[PDB]
Amino acid sequence: DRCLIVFDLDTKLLEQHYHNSSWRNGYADIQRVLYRHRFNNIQGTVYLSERGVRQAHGTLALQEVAIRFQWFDKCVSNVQFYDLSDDFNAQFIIDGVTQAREAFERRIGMLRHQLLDAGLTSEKIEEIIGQQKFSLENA
Repeated sequence: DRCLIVFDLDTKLLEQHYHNSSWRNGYADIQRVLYRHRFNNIQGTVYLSERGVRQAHGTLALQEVAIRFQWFDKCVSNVQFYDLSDDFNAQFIIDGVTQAREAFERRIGMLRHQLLDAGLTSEKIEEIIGQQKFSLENA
């Protein structure tokens, strides 16, 4: 109900999950949004919440998109927040946090000259950044 709709014959599992929720409407609400996304049955199903996309899961969905893609990990490192878009496949969602990373690689640069204006050297500007490995909350 939070991330996706399972539905299972186990009575205990229903009483527990489907005591204040819906597998049927939940599965309606699968379609209602895939319809909205102009989803072409490409693969998988998409499930939004009461809110839409969430900060948490949205970001959780990213760590999935890293299990699949290793190279994606730095982007997860470099992208903690990505405000998704309706009528856009996961495909596109992957290009945006790259776009985001690159952007965030632009913000690293500015603090790197703030270390050129500090006194550090060319190699040291590149040092302090990779040492902390710090990234913005809503990067």
